Amino acid sequence: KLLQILNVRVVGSGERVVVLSHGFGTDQSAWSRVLPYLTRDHRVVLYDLVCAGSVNPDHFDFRRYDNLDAYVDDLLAILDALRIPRCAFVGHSVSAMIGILASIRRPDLFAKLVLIGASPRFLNDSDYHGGFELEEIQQVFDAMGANYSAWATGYAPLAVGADVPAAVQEFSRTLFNMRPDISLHVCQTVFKTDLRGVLGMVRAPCVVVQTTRDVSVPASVAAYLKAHLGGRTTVEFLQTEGHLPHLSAPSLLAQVLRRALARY
Repeated sequence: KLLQILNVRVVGSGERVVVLSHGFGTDQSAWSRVLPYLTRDHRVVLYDLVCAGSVNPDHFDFRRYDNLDAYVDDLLAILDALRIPRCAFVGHSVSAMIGILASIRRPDLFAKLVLIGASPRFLNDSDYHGGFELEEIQQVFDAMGANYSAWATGYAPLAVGADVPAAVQEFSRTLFNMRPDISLHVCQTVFKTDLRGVLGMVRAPCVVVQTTRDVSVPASVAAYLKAHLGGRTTVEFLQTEGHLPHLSAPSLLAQVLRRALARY
């Protein structure tokens, strides 16, 4: 059931497998523009997180998906159902956290991680800059609960960051496709997640994709990830602004993805 439930699609050709895992407010269609740069050389696995608007809301279990380990379970179950013992994994935002956790759970399964819009912790801590004070994100959660449409309209251009109207429109499309209570819930789950303690346990090589400015990811986070991840970690600097380079700068991003996924 799982493969149909999370809209799993496998495209491309080859024995080298790459998983593309999207972030909050999008579904797998967010990968559509970078996808042609990968499918000649790779077998590409796409799926929707259970919280995506493109997934039947009937399947969203608030109790089960109260932590990211439940999302990791879905990812591993998909790869097991597809009989894929080794892959590269590209994760955006919450999916970068899912990827880190998954690579610790199953080290031999993930040959390489590519992390986009990525952070081990979005809340500030003493001297650790995550990007948000507790009070800041609580204000966001208040706004999301009070009027989701109004909040979403305001957030979309901030997330896209660069002045790219088409990307703002497209991100807004899938952001509005989410049921507001599910949206709030997944955001809360992300903001109570703290992977700093386990970064040292990762052994997979890792590419961290950094843009010039990300409303949710301070510039210092990439070097922090490089410093504390336990595998070989390279920061790739993308010369463009925003949290969603696969939507707003797919050309810049695809060439980095090509390099990162050429061999693993």
